[PDB]
Amino acid sequence: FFGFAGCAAAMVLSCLGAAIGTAKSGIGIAGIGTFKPELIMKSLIPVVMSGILAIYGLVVAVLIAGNLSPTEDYTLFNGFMHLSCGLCVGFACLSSGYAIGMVGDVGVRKYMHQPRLFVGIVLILIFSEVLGLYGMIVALILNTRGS
Amino acid sequence: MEGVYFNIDNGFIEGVVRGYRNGLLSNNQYINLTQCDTLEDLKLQLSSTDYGNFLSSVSSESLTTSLIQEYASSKLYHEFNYIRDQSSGSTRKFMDYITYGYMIDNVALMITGTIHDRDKGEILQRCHPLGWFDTLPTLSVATDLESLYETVLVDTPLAPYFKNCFDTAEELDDMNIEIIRNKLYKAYLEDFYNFVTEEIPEPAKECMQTLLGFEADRRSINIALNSLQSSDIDPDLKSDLLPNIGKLYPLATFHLAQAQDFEGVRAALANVYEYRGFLETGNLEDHFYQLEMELCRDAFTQQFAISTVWAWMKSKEQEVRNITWIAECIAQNQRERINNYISVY
Amino acid sequence: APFFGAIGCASAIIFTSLGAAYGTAKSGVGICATCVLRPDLLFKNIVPVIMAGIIAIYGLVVSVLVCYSLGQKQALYTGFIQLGAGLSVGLSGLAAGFAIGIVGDAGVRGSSQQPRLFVGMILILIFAEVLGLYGLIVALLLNSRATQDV
Amino acid sequence: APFFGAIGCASAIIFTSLGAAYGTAKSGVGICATCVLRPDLLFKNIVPVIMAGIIAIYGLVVSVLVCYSLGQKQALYTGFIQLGAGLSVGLSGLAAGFAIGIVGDAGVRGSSQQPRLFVGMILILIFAEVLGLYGLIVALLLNSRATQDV
Amino acid sequence: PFFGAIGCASAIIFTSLGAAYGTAKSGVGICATCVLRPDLLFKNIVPVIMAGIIAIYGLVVSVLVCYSLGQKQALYTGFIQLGAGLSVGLSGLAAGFAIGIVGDAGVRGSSQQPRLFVGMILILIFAEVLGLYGLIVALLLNSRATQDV
Amino acid sequence: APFFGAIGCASAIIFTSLGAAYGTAKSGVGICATCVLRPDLLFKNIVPVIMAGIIAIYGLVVSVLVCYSLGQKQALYTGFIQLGAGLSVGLSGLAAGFAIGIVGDAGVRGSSQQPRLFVGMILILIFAEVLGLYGLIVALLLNSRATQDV
Amino acid sequence: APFFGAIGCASAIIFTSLGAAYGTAKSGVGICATCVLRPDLLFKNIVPVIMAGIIAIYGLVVSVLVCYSLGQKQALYTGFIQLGAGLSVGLSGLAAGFAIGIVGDAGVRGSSQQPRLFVGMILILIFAEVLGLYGLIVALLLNSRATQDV
Amino acid sequence: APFFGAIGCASAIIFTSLGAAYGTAKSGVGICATCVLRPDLLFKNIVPVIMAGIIAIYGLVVSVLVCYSLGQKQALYTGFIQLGAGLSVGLSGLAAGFAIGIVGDAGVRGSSQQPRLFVGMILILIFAEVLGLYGLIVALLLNSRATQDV
Amino acid sequence: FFGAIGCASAIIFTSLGAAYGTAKSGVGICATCVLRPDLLFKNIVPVIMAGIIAIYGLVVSVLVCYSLGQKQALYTGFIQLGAGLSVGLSGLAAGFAIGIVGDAGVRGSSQQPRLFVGMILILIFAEVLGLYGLIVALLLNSRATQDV
Amino acid sequence: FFGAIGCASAIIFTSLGAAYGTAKSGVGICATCVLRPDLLFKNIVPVIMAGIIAIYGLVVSVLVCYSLGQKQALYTGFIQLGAGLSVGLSGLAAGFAIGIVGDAGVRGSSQQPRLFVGMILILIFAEVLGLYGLIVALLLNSRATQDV
Amino acid sequence: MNKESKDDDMSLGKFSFSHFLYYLVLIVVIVYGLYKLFTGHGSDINFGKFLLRTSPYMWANLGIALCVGLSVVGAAWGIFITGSSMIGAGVRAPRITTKNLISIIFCEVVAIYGLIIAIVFSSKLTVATAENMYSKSNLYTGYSLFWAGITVGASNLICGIAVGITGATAAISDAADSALFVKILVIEIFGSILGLLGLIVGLLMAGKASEFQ
Repeated sequence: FFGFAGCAAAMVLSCLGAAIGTAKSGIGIAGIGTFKPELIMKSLIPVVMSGILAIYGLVVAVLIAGNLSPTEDYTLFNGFMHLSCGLCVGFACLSSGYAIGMVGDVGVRKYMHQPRLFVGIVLILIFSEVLGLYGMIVALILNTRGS
Repeated sequence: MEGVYFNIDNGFIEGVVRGYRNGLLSNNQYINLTQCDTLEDLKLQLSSTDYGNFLSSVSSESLTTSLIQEYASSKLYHEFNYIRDQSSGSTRKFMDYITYGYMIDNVALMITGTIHDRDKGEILQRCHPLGWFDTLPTLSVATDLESLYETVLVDTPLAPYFKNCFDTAEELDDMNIEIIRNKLYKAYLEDFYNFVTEEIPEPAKECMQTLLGFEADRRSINIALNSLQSSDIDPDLKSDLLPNIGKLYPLATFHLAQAQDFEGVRAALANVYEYRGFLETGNLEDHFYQLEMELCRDAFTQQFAISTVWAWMKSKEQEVRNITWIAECIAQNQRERINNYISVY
Repeated sequence: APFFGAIGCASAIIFTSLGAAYGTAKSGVGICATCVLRPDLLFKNIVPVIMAGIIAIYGLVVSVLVCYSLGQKQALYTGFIQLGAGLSVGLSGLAAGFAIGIVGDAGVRGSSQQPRLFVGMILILIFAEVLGLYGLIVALLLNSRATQDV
Repeated sequence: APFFGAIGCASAIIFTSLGAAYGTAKSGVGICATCVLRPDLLFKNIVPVIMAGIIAIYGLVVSVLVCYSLGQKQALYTGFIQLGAGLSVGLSGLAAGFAIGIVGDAGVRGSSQQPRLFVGMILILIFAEVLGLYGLIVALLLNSRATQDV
Repeated sequence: PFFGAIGCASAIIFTSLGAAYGTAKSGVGICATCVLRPDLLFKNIVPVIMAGIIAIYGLVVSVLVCYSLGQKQALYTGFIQLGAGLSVGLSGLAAGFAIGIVGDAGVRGSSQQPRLFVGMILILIFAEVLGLYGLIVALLLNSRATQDV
Repeated sequence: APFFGAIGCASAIIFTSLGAAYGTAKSGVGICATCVLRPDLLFKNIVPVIMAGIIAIYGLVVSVLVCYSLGQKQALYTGFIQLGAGLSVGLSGLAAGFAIGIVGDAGVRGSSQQPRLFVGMILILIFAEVLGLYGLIVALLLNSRATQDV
Repeated sequence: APFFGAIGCASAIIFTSLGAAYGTAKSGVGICATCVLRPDLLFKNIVPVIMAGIIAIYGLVVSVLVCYSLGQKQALYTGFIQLGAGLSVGLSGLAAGFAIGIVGDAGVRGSSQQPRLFVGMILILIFAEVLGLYGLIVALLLNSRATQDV
Repeated sequence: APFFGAIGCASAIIFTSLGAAYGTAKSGVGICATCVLRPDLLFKNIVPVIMAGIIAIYGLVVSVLVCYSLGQKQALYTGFIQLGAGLSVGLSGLAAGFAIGIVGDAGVRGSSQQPRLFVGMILILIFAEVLGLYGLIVALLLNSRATQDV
Repeated sequence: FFGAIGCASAIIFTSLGAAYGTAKSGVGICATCVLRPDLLFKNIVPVIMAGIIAIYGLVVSVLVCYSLGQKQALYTGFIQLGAGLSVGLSGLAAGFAIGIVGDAGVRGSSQQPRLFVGMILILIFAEVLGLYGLIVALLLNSRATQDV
Repeated sequence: FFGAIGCASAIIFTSLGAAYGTAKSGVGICATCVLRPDLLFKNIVPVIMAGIIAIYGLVVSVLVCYSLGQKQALYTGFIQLGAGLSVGLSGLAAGFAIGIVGDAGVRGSSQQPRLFVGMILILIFAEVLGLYGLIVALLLNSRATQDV
Repeated sequence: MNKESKDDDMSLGKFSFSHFLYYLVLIVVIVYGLYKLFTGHGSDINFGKFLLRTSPYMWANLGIALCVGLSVVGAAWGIFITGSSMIGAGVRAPRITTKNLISIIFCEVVAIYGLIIAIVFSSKLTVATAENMYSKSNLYTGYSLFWAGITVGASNLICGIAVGITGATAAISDAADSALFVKILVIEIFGSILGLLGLIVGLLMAGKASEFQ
């Protein structure tokens, strides 16, 4: 019964990171007086990009919950790996959402300021989405190598 | 940095502070209104912005100088006194501490102007926590320090003007408005460093520390440049303390403040801001306006930060002074010379 | 046995991802435009995101190497020897990510005005980026001997 | 066998990498602030980042030497030695990096206006690395007796 | 047990942290004092060298305590070394903490007047008695830890 | 038996060295600031540094007596009076040094302007050292009961 | 039993020495500033430091009386009333010293202008010793019942 | 038995002495600050310190009454009702001391401007000082029920 | 049996809430009396209304203390602690609301004389949490059993 | 058995949130009543709306307190903590939100009678969170008495 | 066991200090308790040689009430900053700031989200809803409902906080009702769908925990 805490706590960090990243990215879309040309024209990538972090922890929690059973090998005790498997994707999804929120707020704030640095916020903000994939890949690789 | 803490009053205060800043005029409206010269066109062009409510509340068939100060003075009461009544906690305490910090020098100008036959109705628009109908008439009319101590103690919370009134009661600052204004500006910078030191690590403050550090050196260079050729006292408090202790010193600001042709310290401290060593007050004021405008536009778009409240408070006074100078320049049927260069920053 | 030590593989990319997220978050902050544009600083400022993300890229390889050596059931000897490699790469990745974040913010703010500071600003983060690989080498050396437990 | 000395090897490079990253950030802030005024001292002021970053090699070599001396049996004569031996070099490297950060920032800020204390700041860092080397010598002496446990 | 290694490394860690804080506090005042005039930079370097001398007592005490360590760890060899190393570590950390503020105040006040180098050098040099007393107490505490089983 | 009674002997010299270091730093700050304006009052203001630094001999002598009264064998109930006397002497020396530093800073600052408060400033600093003597006497009375067990 | 009754003896002298040091520092901080305004009030200002320092004798007397009751042997019920009496006298002495410091500083600053206000500041410090006298009486009554055997 | 009931006996006099000391300090600060302005209000402003200082007699009498029934050995029955009654009397004396301190500071600060609030200020302190009588009356009933055994 | 902390927690929380209410009324009482010297007995109603909350915790502590016998099981030492902690939290919340309600009622009653009925109405109605917690503590104390 | 604090936690949290919302509504009503004597009846809606949340925690505390002391075991004192924390969190959040909502509605309604319908609509619609939390506590308390 | 009253006392003590943190200065959360708990756990876990962990026994039911309580507590806090935006604007314009109450329906639905799963997650019992370790084995099914309900309650509280945080900036947001406010409403809907997605993923991954016998 100790193995269910990692699967239940798997997407809890990705949902809190994606919620704070979507709230922080959506909070900076207030200004500054132009809504037809540039808000939102290319600033919607951080809000939609930050929502995909919870799907890795949710799919990893569903795969880890469906993989484990009470009639399988659970007399080890080896159930501590599910906590590191869920927390590995949850911390990467929370850090990816937290960096995605600040990158979306900085790109949305610097987007209306200069009309020439718009590609730099998209190019710098596009690299932040690859952070949460390592915890989901390590969680799926750890779940595939177990029972 | 930012976005990691939970603030209920900071979200409504930041949204209400950003809502008035979003509806305000921009540099394109000031550049377009500065090019035209007509009293009738200024009322129609200014009616589209946020000042069109106060300017449209009272207006005549000709441009008057009394309506321009009444428009910004009426907008400052709803923009500053309205947010303090609906807020509470550390955000309302810091917002009242900033209005008490501006009211330390703003009330000191009315206290110094009280000996020159000045009242609450003979003072210009300035940033304060409340209007001049509750505290400004009794504080401006009150010349004794005992009544100003009880009047400042009646307001909640305690402001920093009690220490300045206690030091000024014994004649420890100056006998003129220059030493009282320099000591009041240094005490206001020390109070802003005290509140900025107290509520500093709520969020990650990056532009507020650079704007306050550059504003301290710009205020010390403006105080030294204002007393240039005025025969200031080197042993008098005219050098505001800044965070830099290796670039700008008090002996260089005191020696540069005296009329001796010692503006090379501004050139040695230059190469990092918009200021430079010269002998023109208009170029130094235009470079100081562009240097103070830097890092101010970033606070108008970023949310969930404590530096945006102070940057919007300074941007409201700078936009009120630029709108008052632009309306006062076109109200007299003349073209701006120094206000035209500082109309966009 | 106790079966303790499986959190070491997942704990590796935590501090590295938080340091790379703090570096990439702190790199975009600061002045980048003054009036209408900058002196080509947009194409130069993209290097600190990949330079801070390199330690997060190595942390996924270290966490994958620890996850491959974790196994379903092992002895208590390999479990105690397996844990500890993640915190070394995590602490150095967090410190190098924080120094790359402050050096990226100061190099971005000072590099916004003058474009000549990008040579030293890129060399500061390039010289500070070895903290993740220095801990990742010690994590790979300790993780290399955690196989074949008895 | 039971052992808990696995975190001592990874704990050594954490404090040296964090102090070296903080010293590289504090040196890069003053070097970036001083490089905007004059571009001649930018190449001279870049030596304190690479000089401050060399403190992690002692903790990495101590962690590699402690990891190389790891046996197959865990007892009371092997455990708890790498935690103190690596923790001493980590704390000495963190203190030397913390002093090298304020010494590099104060040397860069004081050398920005009038550069006369560059050799004093470099001699302050070269005299501050001996505190990390003294802790590294005790970490190597305590790490040399981490083998042959029964 | 077997936990005396952190107490043995705490003597060099506390003296290294106190010497680093004293060197940082000396270089912080020396950086502001060097901006006024480049004629007293050599005089202000005495606080970092004086603060850095406290690490040799914790290093020699850690080497002397590590030389008397036995092959078998127990409860008698993992309790006296923690207090003995913690005494010299806290004494060197307090001496470095006072030497940092004394070197910062003497380095800051030495810029305007160069005659304060005798009083600042005497008051800054008079802080080694705490680290010497802590190392002397650590030697007596380390001398009673032999014969560990 | 634990045999962990050395923490009480180390805590007295740690607290006395911390209070003497804080009092010597706080007295040396105002002594340096008052000595910068005039060097004639340095010999008069030099008494608080020796008065604050003289408190370490009580904790050092109490730690030497507690280390001498330990012996070759210890018990579980042996490390109580040394911990109480060490904590009392450490807190008394820390409070005496903390009051001695604040009395020395205000004594040097007030004595810098007018040289007439040296009689009251010497009497307050000479009278505030009674707490370390009372805590050293209580540490000696508690140390007298530690030479009979075991 | 463990015989851990030394914490009740050291806890009274620790809080009493800390409150006496804080009161002596609070009176000495205002005594040097008030002595510059009037040279005749220099000898009159020394009464608050001696009045604030009188509260330290309660924790030293209670710790000295409770120190002889320990000996070598103990029990499970002996050692609990001394902690309550020591903490009770220590809290009243620390609060009386902390209030006596600000009361002595405000009494010296208010007494510096007019000499008639010194009777109120001396009356507040004379009236603040009732908590230390009641806590010392409760610590003496609790310490008197602690020694029944041995 | 356990012998841990002395913490409740010391907590009542410690909380009442801390509240009376904080109320005497807060009343003496405003009385000393307001005594410089008007010398006639010095006798009127001195009532809050003496009125606030009388609250320690309830916790002292309750601590003496609970201490009179406790000797060397006792049962665990009194050590819960005594800790509950002393814990209630401590919080009641601390809340009454804090309210008497705030009312004494507000009354002493407001009495300087207009001398017509002495009746309301004395009635507010006389009505706020009656909170300790409920905790003392409950402590007497708990002390009467805490003497049935031992 | 360890139910004495719940019995002392009701009088401790009620005394702390009444002390906070008397401090909150005494803070605004000097500011209201400093403005106009016409109301000296019309500002003590918030401290008097806040002082009635201590009688609930005192009567609950006396009634809970009167049931303590020589032999008692541990079955009531949590039900009594829950009712005493709930009565103490309700009295502390009612005193915390009466503290701001007294200063707001005195400050509102100082300028306009019509706000005294509103401040007295809110301050008189602010004891519903303490009465509701006192009723639940009385029912929980009445539901005690299994002694010995 | 440790479910005694669960019945008092609902009235403690609801009394604290209702005390803070009544304090903020009384401060906003007292501050808004000084500017005009006609908004006194309109400004009293936030204190009366915030003070109604105590009846749910009192009735839930009485219902949870009714099943204590007669039938209790090692598994029967768990639902009272979840129901008390459920009603206490919703009451404490609804009181703090109703206090600032009543103060902002009173400040907006003090200028003109336009924001009073919106503040009365949000304050009238904010009771669904307290009713939904009270229904879960009533459903959890009604399903008890399973293990003796 | 001893962890029964310690879990409820720590759960009440965390919400007490957390609710008292935003309140007036009367109490504050102990920040030293985390470093003391980590140092006390790592110190006893390091020495001596022994496995240090906890053991859950019988209760397993606090996540059911904690899910609806966390969802109602998270949904009840978002309406404060959302409703205060319109009063913060005031008389600035007659525009969409009075017609943008569609986010309040999602914030009210966030309180029902999680509470419907907590209501449907129990039937025919109130002490236990699955197999418990008090009269039988296989306590993992009843044990997982606490973590699943706590995760769904925390996700519903985070989505309910994000909905109010999106609506409070999405009241009017430019200066008036001349520019459309649907741009902030799109981010409010995108931060509002995380409660339904996290409730569907938590309800699907949680499994069945009703009909215990």
